[PDB]
Amino acid sequence: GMVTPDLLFAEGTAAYARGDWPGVVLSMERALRSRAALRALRLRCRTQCAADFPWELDPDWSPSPAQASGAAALRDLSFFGGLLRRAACLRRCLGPPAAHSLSEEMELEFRKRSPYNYLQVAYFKINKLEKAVAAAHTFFVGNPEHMEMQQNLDYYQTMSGVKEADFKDLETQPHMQEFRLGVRLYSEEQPQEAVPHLEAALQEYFVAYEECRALCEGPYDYDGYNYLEYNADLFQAITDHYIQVLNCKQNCVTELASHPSREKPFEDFLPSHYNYLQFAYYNIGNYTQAVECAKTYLLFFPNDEVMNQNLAYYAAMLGEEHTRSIGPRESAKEYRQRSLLEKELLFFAYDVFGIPFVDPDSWTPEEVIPKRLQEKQKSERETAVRISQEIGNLMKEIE
Amino acid sequence: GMVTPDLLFAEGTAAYARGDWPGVVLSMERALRSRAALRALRLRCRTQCAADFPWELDPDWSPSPAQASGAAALRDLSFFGGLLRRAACLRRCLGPPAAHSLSEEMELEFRKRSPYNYLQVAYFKINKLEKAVAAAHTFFVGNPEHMEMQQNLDYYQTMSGVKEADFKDLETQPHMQEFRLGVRLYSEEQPQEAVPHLEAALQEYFVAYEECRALCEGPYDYDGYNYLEYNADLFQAITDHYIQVLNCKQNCVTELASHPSREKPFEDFLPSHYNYLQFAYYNIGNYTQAVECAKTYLLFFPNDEVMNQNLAYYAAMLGEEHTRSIGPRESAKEYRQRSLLEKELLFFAYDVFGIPFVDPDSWTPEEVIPKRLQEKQKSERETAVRISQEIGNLMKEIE
Amino acid sequence: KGPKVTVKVYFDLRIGDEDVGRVIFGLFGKTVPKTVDNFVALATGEKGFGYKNSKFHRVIKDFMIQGGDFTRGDGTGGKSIYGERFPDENFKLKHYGPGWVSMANAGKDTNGSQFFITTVKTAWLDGKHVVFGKVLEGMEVVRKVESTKTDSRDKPLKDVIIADCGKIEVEKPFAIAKEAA
Amino acid sequence: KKGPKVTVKVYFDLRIGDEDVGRVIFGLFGKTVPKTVDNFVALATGEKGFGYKNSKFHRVIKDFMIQGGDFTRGDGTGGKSIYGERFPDENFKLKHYGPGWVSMANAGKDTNGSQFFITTVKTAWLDGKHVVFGKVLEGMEVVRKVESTKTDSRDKPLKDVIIADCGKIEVEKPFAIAKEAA
Amino acid sequence: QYERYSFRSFPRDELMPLESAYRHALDKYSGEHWAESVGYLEISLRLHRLLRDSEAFCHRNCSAAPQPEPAAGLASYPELRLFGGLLRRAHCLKRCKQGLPAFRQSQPSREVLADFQRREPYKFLQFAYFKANNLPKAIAAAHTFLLKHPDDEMMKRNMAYYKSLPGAEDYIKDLETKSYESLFIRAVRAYNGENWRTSITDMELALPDFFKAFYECLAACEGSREIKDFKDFYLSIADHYVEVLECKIQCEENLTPVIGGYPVEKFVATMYHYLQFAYYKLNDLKNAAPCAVSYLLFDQNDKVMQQNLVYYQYHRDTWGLSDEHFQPRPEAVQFFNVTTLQKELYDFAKENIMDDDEGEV
Amino acid sequence: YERYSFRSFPRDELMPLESAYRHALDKYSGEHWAESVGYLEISLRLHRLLRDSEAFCHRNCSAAPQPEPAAGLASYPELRLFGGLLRRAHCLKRCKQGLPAFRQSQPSREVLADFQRREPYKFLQFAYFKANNLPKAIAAAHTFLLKHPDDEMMKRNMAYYKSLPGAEDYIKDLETKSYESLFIRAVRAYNGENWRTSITDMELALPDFFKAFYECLAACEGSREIKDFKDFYLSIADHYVEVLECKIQCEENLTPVIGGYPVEKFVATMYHYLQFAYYKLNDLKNAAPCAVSYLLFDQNDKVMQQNLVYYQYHRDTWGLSDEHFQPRPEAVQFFNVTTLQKELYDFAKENIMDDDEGEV
Ligand SMILES: *[C@@H]1O[C@H](CO)[C@@H](O)[C@H](O)[C@H]1NC(C)=O
Ligand SMILES: *[C@@H]1O[C@H](CO)[C@@H](O)[C@H](O)[C@H]1NC(C)=O
Ligand SMILES: *[C@@H]1O[C@H](CO)[C@@H](O)[C@H](O)[C@H]1NC(C)=O
Ligand SMILES: *[C@@H]1O[C@H](CO)[C@@H](O)[C@H](O)[C@H]1NC(C)=O
Ligand SMILES: *[C@@H]1O[C@H](CO)[C@@H](O)[C@H](O)[C@H]1NC(C)=O
Ligand SMILES: *[C@@H]1O[C@H](CO)[C@@H](O)[C@H](O)[C@H]1NC(C)=O
Repeated sequence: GMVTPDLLFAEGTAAYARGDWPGVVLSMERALRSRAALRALRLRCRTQCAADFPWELDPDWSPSPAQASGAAALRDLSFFGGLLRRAACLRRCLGPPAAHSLSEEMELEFRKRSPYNYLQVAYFKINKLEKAVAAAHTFFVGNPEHMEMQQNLDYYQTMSGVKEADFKDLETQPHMQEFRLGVRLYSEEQPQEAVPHLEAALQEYFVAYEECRALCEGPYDYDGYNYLEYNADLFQAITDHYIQVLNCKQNCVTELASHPSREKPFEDFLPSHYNYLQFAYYNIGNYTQAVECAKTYLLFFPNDEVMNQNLAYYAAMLGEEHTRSIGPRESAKEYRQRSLLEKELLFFAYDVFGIPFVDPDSWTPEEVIPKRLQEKQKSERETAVRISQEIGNLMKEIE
Repeated sequence: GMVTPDLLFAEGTAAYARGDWPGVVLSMERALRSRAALRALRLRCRTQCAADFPWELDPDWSPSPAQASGAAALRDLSFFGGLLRRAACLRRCLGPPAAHSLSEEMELEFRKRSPYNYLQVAYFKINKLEKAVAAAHTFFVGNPEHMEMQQNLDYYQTMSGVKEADFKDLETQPHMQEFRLGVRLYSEEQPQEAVPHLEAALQEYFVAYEECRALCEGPYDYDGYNYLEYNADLFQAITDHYIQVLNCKQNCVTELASHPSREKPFEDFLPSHYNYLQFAYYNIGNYTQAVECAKTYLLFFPNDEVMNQNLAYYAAMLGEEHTRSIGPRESAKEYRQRSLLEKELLFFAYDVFGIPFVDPDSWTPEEVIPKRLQEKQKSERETAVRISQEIGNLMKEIE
Repeated sequence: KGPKVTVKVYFDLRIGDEDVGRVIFGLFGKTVPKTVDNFVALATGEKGFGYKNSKFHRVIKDFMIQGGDFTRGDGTGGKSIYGERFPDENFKLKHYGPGWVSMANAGKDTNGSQFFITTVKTAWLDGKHVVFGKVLEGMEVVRKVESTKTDSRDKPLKDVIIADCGKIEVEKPFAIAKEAA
Repeated sequence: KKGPKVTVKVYFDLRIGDEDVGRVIFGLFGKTVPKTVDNFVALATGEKGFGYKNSKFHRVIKDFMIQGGDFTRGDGTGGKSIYGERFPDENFKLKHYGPGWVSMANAGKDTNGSQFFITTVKTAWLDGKHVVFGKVLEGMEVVRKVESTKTDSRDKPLKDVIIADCGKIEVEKPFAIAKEAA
Repeated sequence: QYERYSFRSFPRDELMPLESAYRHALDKYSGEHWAESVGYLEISLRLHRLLRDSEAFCHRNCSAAPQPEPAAGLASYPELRLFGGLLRRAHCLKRCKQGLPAFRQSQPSREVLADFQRREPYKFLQFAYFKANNLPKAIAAAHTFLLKHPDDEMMKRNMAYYKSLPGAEDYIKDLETKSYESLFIRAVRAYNGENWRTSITDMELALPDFFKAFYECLAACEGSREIKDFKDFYLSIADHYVEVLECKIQCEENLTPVIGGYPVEKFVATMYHYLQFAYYKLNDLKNAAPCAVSYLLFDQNDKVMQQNLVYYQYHRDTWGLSDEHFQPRPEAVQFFNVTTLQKELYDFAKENIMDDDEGEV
Repeated sequence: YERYSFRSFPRDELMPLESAYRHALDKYSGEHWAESVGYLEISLRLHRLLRDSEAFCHRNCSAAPQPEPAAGLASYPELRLFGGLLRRAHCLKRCKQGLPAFRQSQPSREVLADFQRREPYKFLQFAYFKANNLPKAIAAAHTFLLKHPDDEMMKRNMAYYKSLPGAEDYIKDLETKSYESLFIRAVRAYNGENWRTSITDMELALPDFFKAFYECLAACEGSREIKDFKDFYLSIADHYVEVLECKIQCEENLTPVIGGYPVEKFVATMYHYLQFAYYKLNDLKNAAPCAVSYLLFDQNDKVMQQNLVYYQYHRDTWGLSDEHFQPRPEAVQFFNVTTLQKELYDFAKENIMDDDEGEV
């Protein structure tokens, strides 16, 4: 959609280091537009290509009971013909491949919101205080351990003309802003206004999950200079790359649940949404929604005594037939099933080939784990706790 | 026991390569602790054992003029019995002998402060930025030609959580920091706070010299495979090893008088202490200590005109009785006498055995050098001045 | 078969005085993007900083003639126009003897703005250094400069200067055989 | 009537081509040479993260010696010790007496790595240059089998000889062994 | 060199890494010690053929093996079923490659295999044989080398020298031969002699062997490459297959027998034609018709055989011949499907997925 | 050999020992009896000359009167001691430079070990047997058998030589020491009751034995092969411990061999003989020093103490004023030297020496 963002950022830095404020503000704005245009292009192209040439599986095809030589060749030819159709479509409609890749340090500087720093400085200089407080507050939200930003915000707020409604973020995803705002509105006993924000949080969470599933079909990564002697076959390279892609798709559920203001990712993200929804609908007066949401929570954790007590209370006060006729949400069912299948496949690959994997969720049952790596997992947990205690002892000795 | 430092440093660099930050920080902290623990153990055991069994000779033993045979056997037996007692005490107290040795690459790298580099990186990555900036400053003072470390330090200073009173060194001995700080404060004309730092520098220097003369008794160093054909006697191997030990003791006055930042070791270390202390004492209001330090400096150098004029001036303002009552320090007396005796012994050994010795000080009177060495040095001076005048004549011919 | 060239970048070298000549380069514009555009933009002098008045520090005999570091002549610097570094794209080509340029890196994805050049067929440098060009004329100039007397640091005693470094346009991509120079 | 003391043992299990050829049991002198013994045991056990397992004997000279232990490269130039790249030689209190004695191999002064010997004839001329640190107590017929394998000009064996297994054994009470051959 | 060879039972005293034995043989050659070099070169050839047989065998317990089918809760997600099946096949490969004698030693690199498949070792062999007075095997090895490389110059002069000397004049034989080549040779030779039953027997014995060799040569070509570009997922699991498709396409012209310095064109069509004529000469039209229909399937445009089927259709109702007796045999149909599908897939792949960055001049 | 002396060595004979041994062995391989025997004689002369020169150097360096020390060093003992040691080492180097025998190539220590075990004596006796030089062959065999008396073929040769009459005229040692001959003469004089002659032999056997013992004791400080690289004090302690091991054996080697079994306590037994002779001559005034010397050397004798009880019953009859009960200084000095050597070695063995070599 535009020239590479890194070139624009480098030009902006070079212009800013000599006092050309219009140049730096223009360059930073252009880069911040180009990155989003590129990401939207990749997402749309990948989704369209996946949905235009679908996986035409043929379970009706029983290859041969008598012959065994050519049937495998026919199956392989058909499958790879479908694959070649998809690859041709993708290559044609993605466009140039130079703009779609950039250095890692550039991604680092684009995750610390440095262009917002340059923009706030230049916009204060230009006397555009609204677009200065916007950038300054966005950077401060990006890094909460900069009290220099705090005194800069105080210096800006001392000047008149600053509006409270202009304290915007413009960087974080909506599914997190709405969730934090909803929990803040709920904490002070406002159940009437609490529900819409959380409902939007679920909707935007499902949309964001769908958008982030289709964005780590990326280049394979190697162990540094180990790709000179990479000597794997066709059906081994395919499975290696697909295993790493599944690792991406299963580790993109701990990135949707991390805010830079919080040093740790949220624990039990999504079942917590349902818990807050059931509590809110309890407080409001809508009780069918309360029982539905309590049940949809129980499906994730069927061994919770306190929520079972709450569900028993809701059913006892309400009618038994209504409670029995009401069941879990559908999208939660589909999400759970697909994640369970991916986890099963990844655990089997770990058991056989030897590729590491760390579970990013807690609702995972015990039936999917092979009875061979739990020993290793508690062993590594033991080493971690021992290292923590030993570091504490070293700190005590230093004093 | 106390594990070796090379093993810990190798483990730390391996864990840094793999990518476990707690492992590397813990390993290098342990290495830097254990190295100093081993050094302290060596120093304490060596000094205590050598000071528990003294060398005092038998007052009752007398030369035997009549029987000229047995007296030699008895003398050797007594002296070597004392030596055996000392060696037994050393062997029992020291412990395992393997830990106190490590290769040349490891010593060379521990001299350049690499564990501080790895520690500052790991401490930045574990979010303990105070110790990160401390280690960064330690490395930066350790190596003056590292601009990337300067950029890191500037970023840390601009980064929040970092102050200006937390800058420590953790590696340089006090006898150097105190002297540099005293000379810096005296440079900005604060004589009121320029005497105490120099007093502390003097006392810590004498402590450090006494402590680090006792770490010179080390294994004899054979060049290459020359120990296969080494066929020395007893009373010649003893003298060879002791002459090398005396040489390594005398080359310890040119290791305390140099700093990692400075390219060349300081000139006249200790007379400079006394000179600066004299100037500060004169400026403050002390006259007794001024004249005492001037007299003590005169003891080392007998031809310095400026200090002679200063002494005459202070004798003029004070009384002759005050000047004549106060004498030089005892420490200078002992230090000078001991160093002169060691120099005389080493010059005799060079004159006879032909083991080279270059003088590490300029206050040695010319009478200690023997006649042969004096003649050789005079010939060297004559040929040097001939070369200098030849160079001058050649440059004149060029013009 | 052979790869295609798109643009020609011409250097004009001089050994202190009495210049040696002009060394033309043909740059593989379609095989390797993201490294040709950087080189042309650096050469022609559009971003301010450029190759004009560079210094070929390492002039190792029958190994290479590195250079291009315009910030300082020590030989451990240089900044591109894509920030400071940028990654390797693809080593679709290999070093086939004298005249095959490359990019000099200090590790993995550490491309800067420094040259390479070959004078003998090197085989142990295939798969580490991206190739993006192949000299076309004036190889005798390279053969002449690679003979200058150096100290035991490979830095020539007589300084070499790129007096001009422009850009020459070609109206048609023509392939070149992959033998040498 | 005098001999050094064995404190710990280290045992190998070898494949020559496609056939298992048995076991070699080293006795290691921990009292006399503790540093080299600790390094060799920590490499044999392999708990540090690397070891002798699946390495190969990359030199076999008939009626002279058999040498192996390089696991990094495999051709005779690599090998990193537990104590960094290289460490100095400790002491030469023991000599080479004949068949069976195991010592360390270095490429210069104080450059011990991770490449060992097993001598096969009396080796007087290598006395005072290499640090002897063990003897092959049981299983010498396996070394006799390994030595006579066909080799090319470089003396790397034509087939492959592999240290398929390598572990350690504890001795609860150090016991002294003689100073003879075998 | 190929007499004492048996894949299922290989002598354990001749199992060494291929590159080591080959380098030993070459070094012995350069030192002018013939007999040992002859022995070790023969050993290297035997070991290369053993490795190829092991690969072609282990690559066929995975494809032609039944697999389970999960429930509907997994049958509704094809993107998981396909790659789960591929994971199971990769595991079967990695498990069946462990247990074979030829794979537990040290594997060779790619350049050595390139030289071996280039039929270069035979060069040395011929010279070595002439330095042990083994002239028949010397000319056999020289001719085997020239059979694959008929554009040589020095080898043509050497073959002229060998042919000039008497004694070695009927020993011109290949040493890289298969079963179907000699079987087809016997079949044609006997057919020229008007001996019928032996001809049909030879053809019905030749057909399965050629098809087995063809399918093994197809399924042994799924090999590795050298990484030279970093691209996406769908653009990197669909660019390895293009090279694999080139390898699979260049796999029918290597299996055609060569006779009298001229390769046989349309091998399968010709073999079916010989079968059809041999059937017809015996007045046994029961199985003659399917062979004719198969030949029409392979060669659509013909004149004599079209007249033959016209004549068959005119009297279709007097021999008691049914319509289902006129279908082509299934193996021929499978062969036709595979060849046509591969050709059209390459025609589709050399239009979009290949990059346009290389020229001829 | 009386065919040379310390100050009578010729000029051509100053040639390296290793070359002489090698050429002698070559000639012995060539059956050239005269050349090999003569060159072996030259080699033995060279070996004895080397021993004499080393002993004289190491007994003139140590016996050097101590020069007057400086005053300022009286407060630093370590520097004083090691300065004296440096002076001694330089004097040793000068004196060794002053002697001719050390100006040639130094043979390896294994050749010295072979010479100490008298390996050339077997070759000498075999050459003499091949040359029918029977008396010299018997002399060489008698010389060699003092170290390996269990040799079977040597026993056969000795029996065959003793078969011929007069073989006892050829039994003797080529390296017989003077004090041994003087002691034999003393024993013969005592046997013949010639008391007046025996005292001269005893008074000539004391100083010569003392000189020989001190020479062999003080010439033991030699080289050592470097096995471990250790600290300063520990390495010197190990050096001197090995030197002690070599030192404490002198009183055992120097013991005379009479009748095939060494006579225990040479000095003490000869002192007892002297006391008996003095009692036979009624010279108890000079016998009392011998008695106290014997007690000092051998206190474990009850007969001796009752003899002194009988002496002290009426000691005033003869007129002794206790001056005769003071032991002779040489006996006291010898006792102190031996006692210090043994006690020092015991302490070093218990505490210093490493325990990493086991039994069996
Ligand atoms: C509960 O809310 C749903 C929609 O949110 C609505 O359809 C339903 O009528 C509500 N129930 C009550 C009792 O208000
Ligand atoms: C000189 O300085 C010393 C500091 O130790 C102080 O005690 C003394 O009083 C000073 N002199 C005078 C005259 O006060
Ligand atoms: C390979 O195929 C044979 C043929 O029946 C079979 O017995 C064997 O089990 C197969 N191996 C594997 C690993 O499936
Ligand atoms: C193979 O080709 C034939 C053409 O006769 C046609 O039936 C179909 O395309 C393929 N048949 C099978 C069974 O795959
Ligand atoms: C020892 O050397 C000195 C110096 O010559 C001198 O006493 C004498 O010559 C030698 N001998 C003795 C017994 O002193
Ligand atoms: C000699 O020995 C006696 C008795 O053993 C002892 O009293 C004396 O101290 C020793 N030393 C001297 C120099 O007499």
